[PDB]
Amino acid sequence: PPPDEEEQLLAKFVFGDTTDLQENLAKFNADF
Amino acid sequence: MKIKTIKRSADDYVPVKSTQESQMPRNLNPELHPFERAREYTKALNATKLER
Amino acid sequence: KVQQSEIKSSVDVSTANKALDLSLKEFGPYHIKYAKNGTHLLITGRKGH
Amino acid sequence: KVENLGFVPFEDLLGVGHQTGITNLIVPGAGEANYDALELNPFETKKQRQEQEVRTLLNKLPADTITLDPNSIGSVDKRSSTIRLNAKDLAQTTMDA
Amino acid sequence: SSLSDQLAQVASNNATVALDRKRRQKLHSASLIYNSKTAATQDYDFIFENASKALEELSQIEPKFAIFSRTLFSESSISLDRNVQTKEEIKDLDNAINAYLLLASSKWYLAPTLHATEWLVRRFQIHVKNTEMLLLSTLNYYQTPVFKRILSIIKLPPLFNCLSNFVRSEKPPTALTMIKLFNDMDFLKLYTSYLDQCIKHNATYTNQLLFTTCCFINVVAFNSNNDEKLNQLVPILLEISAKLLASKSKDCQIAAHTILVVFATALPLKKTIILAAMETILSNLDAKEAKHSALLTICKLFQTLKGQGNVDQLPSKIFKLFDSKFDTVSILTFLDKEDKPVCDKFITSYTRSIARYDRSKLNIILSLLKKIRLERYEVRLIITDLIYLSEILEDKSQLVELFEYFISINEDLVLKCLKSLGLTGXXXXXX
Repeated sequence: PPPDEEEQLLAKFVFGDTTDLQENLAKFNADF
Repeated sequence: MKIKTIKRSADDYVPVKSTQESQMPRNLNPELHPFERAREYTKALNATKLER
Repeated sequence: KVQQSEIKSSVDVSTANKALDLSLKEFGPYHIKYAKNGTHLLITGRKGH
Repeated sequence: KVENLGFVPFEDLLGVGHQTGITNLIVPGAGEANYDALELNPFETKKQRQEQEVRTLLNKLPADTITLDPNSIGSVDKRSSTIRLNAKDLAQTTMDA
Repeated sequence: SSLSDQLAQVASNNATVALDRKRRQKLHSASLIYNSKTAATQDYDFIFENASKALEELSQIEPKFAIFSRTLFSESSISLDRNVQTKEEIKDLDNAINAYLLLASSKWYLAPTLHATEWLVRRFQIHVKNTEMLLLSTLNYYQTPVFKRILSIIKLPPLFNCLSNFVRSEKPPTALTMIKLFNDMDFLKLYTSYLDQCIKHNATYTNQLLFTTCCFINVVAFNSNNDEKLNQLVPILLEISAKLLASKSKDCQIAAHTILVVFATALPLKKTIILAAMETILSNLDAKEAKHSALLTICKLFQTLKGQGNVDQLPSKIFKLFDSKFDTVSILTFLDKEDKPVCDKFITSYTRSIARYDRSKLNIILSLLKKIRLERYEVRLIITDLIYLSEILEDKSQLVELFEYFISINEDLVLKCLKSLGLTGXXXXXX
């Protein structure tokens, strides 16, 4: 039973997930 | 290498505001509170001294 | 075989900075007694400190 | 040559006392991560401390209390009988005498 | 060493982790906008409510901040602290903050920007942890009160120790104390890294580049006495002028021209170094407003250096680069201006390269000599090359017209150098 992305997005806010932000913070490095 | 330590994070315990009371973390383990019957006897003896 | 040189790289900067390596050469072997809560430290130099 | 070693009670470090000074080696799992705020606070202000030492002075344990087991401080005297004694049973003990 | 000096090293490391409520009181009272009492009695979400309104206003102004809504100003960026995260990700947090400050160094005269950076001060402790890039970003606004506010919040690094008397000062820092900051040898290299990162991220504007030129010119002028110090200062401001010339903007080219003129006027350089100064100016010059400034800079750079071979022939690589980037009509209309700057050494070095390389257009030097007034030895070196041109070129009558001007004015000079090389009567036979 894999999860939907909607309940995945709801899980990330309700568990205090910082892995999504840390991946989104190291993604950009002089993108201009 | 699965290495991880005690991350206190300094934000749950000491509050951000200067108006909030400090939070009170609580571990009810018997080992962390050593003297049970001895200490409650002294609370009982001080209660009888206070009521007199 | 895990050493303190590579623990400090993989441990968060709170307890990394708490890894206090002092250097008090001029006195004897220092005796350590922390307080009952981990907030204050007491050194006892064998000569004078 | 190390002189003594002592752990920080609520973080995970051991403080090793050597001849040239103090080192703190990091360990993963020495200290407990759930401290009790009514006994020992790493984050204690001045007004919380000076109330607590007065309160601990009120709640101090007398020096007679130190025995092999702290659970044996509110118990019954061992040389007494395990069962209690009635006034009828005391007079029956007088009938033994 | 001793004990207490090691403790200040620990105290400087752990000046951002809150241990007591007093330490939280003395760290949360750092406030860009609110006062000390209001800063101590407000929560992280209340700052973030104004922060999300601030960055939404900034995303309306320029859409480069739409990235920072999802990485630094997300609602997940509240619970995390710098002092709970390890070293492999605090470097990513550092340059993300540095990328924001570079993209928001221009936008500082607007109250939405000050509200946006206020939460970055409080939530990510940038007034203690990374104090350098914050102070470099706002350094051009030192007259403004927001710099006086920033000094009242920040803890100064050892390099900005000249501003140590201007923290919590009712008078703002002045022009003289900013040059005394920039007179430090190491601080010029740090601003070089700031400027190179500024050019690479393509956000360079007028006001910070006007101020950087206003301090780079003064730090050469304040070090004009010590020749040893300007020797030590040569590889910084030339590397800056190399990177500033490499920018494609309309502003960095003129700002690199301002550095290259006054530095060479205060310090004569080797000919090959100023020859490289020609090719770097001449390479990426396409702005219309910067073409007039570039011609005056090459004019001033040629008259700075003195020596034998000062006004000799340019290389053919530089000459054809100058022919493409500057028409002969364009430099003639530049000489038409009645201000008429000192282009004497450049023109006689230009026309010797004209007589050597193209060997076809001698009507320009007829118009060049009539326009400019030249000195004695520069005219002698022109006539000597045109005499050498008379030997080898299949002599058209415009060469006779050019020497007809040369005998119309100062005919003893052309007669004397003809006695040096050849016969006076042989000139009419050869032309």
